[PDB]
Order: sequence, then structure tokens, then C-alpha cells
Amino acid sequence: QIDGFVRTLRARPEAGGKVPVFVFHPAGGSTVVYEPLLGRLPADTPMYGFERVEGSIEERAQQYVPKLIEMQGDGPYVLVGWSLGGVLAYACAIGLRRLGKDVRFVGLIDAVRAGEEIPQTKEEIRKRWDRYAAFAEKTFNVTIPAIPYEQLEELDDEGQVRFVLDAVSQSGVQIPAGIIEHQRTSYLDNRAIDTAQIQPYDGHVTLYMADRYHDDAIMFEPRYAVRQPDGGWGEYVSDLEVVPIGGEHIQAIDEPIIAKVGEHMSRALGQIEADRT
Ligand SMILES: COc1ccc2[nH]c(C(=O)N3CCN(C(=O)C4CCN(c5nc(C)cc(C(=O)NCc6ccccc6)n5)CC4)CC3)cc2c1OC
Repeated sequence: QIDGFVRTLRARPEAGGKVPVFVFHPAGGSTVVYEPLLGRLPADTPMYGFERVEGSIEERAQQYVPKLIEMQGDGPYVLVGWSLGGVLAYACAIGLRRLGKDVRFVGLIDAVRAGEEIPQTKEEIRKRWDRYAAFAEKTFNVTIPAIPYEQLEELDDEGQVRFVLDAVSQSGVQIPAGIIEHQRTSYLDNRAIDTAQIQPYDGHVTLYMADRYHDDAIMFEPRYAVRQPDGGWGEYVSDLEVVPIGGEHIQAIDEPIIAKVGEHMSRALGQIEADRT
């Protein structure tokens, strides 16, 4: 199944064959979310999923890019991601080009920025933190946590999610170990988007643009209620292609919407497979 952090969805032929598609995992999820997408793609299309690793967005691309080079050498590279997955796809695209590699397609599946830019002041930190606590107060019962006022600052990424365990567990609630792990990696991963700096990219990038964020994203950060037509990428990508697919961010990876993604996407993998001559 899984070698290191690389999941095989469809192995590439012993010899020759088409170009593999590299997909990257979403926050709190594995790359089997790309199985519908793979269904809507040309037949013997290889597909390989990059699973979670630790670090900032830049730290994670430094582990992925060597593995990409081991698998695909100089190119051509097809890089596809949904949600956080597209941010990971973009970083790897940057990193591969900086080493002179041939990246010919970057597919962003509604990897869309909050319309207006998210402030990173004290007051907004406190604020988005309450809206995170709000989730834990409805989901795991426990309407009785507490808000810190300077504890938040001094703690790091891990200390912060560790701090919410100490709070919920002393209510008397036993969160199952598997649920704790999942919430923890969802936190670290969404936090790595928080701090990431986008770099400019002069290659082709396709944004598959749904039309709205689902409800619990707006609950955490209401700036996700509005979207720009470019998704926040227009400043950084000269050759940006926006493809409509409608629906909500959470639906974009699924049937039926994924069918519009993969129909277009097959209209590029055909172009690439051609331009291999
Ligand atoms: C120029 O800059 C640009 C340009 C273009 C860009 N595109 C993107 C992009 O592709 N994506 C991926 C899809 N996205 C999400 O899925 C959201 C992620 C946060 N969110 C949430 N929702 C819940 C329910 C929980 C959490 C969470 O736990 N947060 C951690 C945290 C931090 C602090 C306090 C408390 C918790 N987060 C709602 C969904 C948005 C980001 C980014 C980006 C960009 O900036 C880097």
C-alpha cells in the first residue's frame, strides 16, 4: 500500500506508460479522497498520494521534493491538490522549478483563500481561538472550558492543542485516542497554512473554483464567506486558469462535481501526453 508517506492509488507500468499524477493530502485526511478523481481520468493514469509530514509548508515541501525527484526525475510533473492539498502542490511546484525541473501542470481543487486577508493581530488570534473552542463545546459536550489571555501566546503549535486536551479531559470526558490524533493533525495542518507565505510562480496553474465555503469554515473564520474570482492567487500566478465547478468546497472532491474537474483535467493530461513528442 504505502511506502513511507507515498500512497499508491494506481501504480505506473513496469515500462513506459503515461505521466503519473501526484496528489497531496487534505487537512485531517488521507489521499484516498482522490479515488473519485482518478475514476474520471484517462485509463492507465498512474496516481501517487503524498501523505502527512511535519513542519511548516516550506518544511514539508523539502521532504516531498526529493521524493518527487526520485520518482519522476526531471519531469514532466503533474501536481494536484484539494484544499490544503493544493497549497502543498503549489509549494512543491515552486521547489521543483527552483531546481530546474519541468512542471507542466498544477491543479488546485478549490484551494481558495479567504476573500479579504486574515489579520494576525492579538485580537484576531483570541477571536479565532474562541471560534475553535466553540467547536469543542458543542461536539465533545464540555460547554465549560476556559479562555486564556497570555497562555495562548507563549505556547507553540503543539502546546496549544495539548492545552485543549488538558481542558476537555478534566471535564470528565474521555476523547478516544483516534479522535484526539485526528483533531491534532487537523490543527497542525490548518495552522501551517496560517503562517505560510506564498511565493510567485510563472508557470501554468489551474484553479478549479467552487462557489462557496461550507458552513464550519465560515464558523471558524468568517472571511471565508466571500471569495475572490482568482482565489487569492492572481497576484502570484501570471498564467492562472480558473475553471468553474460550483458547489461547496467540501463537495468539490466528490461525485458528481469531481466529474467537471476530471473532464477538464483529462483535457491537459491529453495535451501533456501529446507534448511528450
Ligand atoms: C496569498 O495567500 C494565499 C493565497 C491563496 C491561498 N489558498 C489557500 C488554500 O488553499 N487553503 C486551503 C483551503 N482552506 C481551508 O480549508 C480552510 C482552512 C482554515 N479553516 C479552518 N476550519 C476549521 C473548522 C478549523 C480550522 C483550524 O483548525 N485552524 C487552525 C487554527 C489556527 C488558529 C486558531 C485555531 C485554529 N481551520 C477553514 C478552511 C483555506 C486555505 C491559502 C491561500 C493563501 O494564504 C496562504
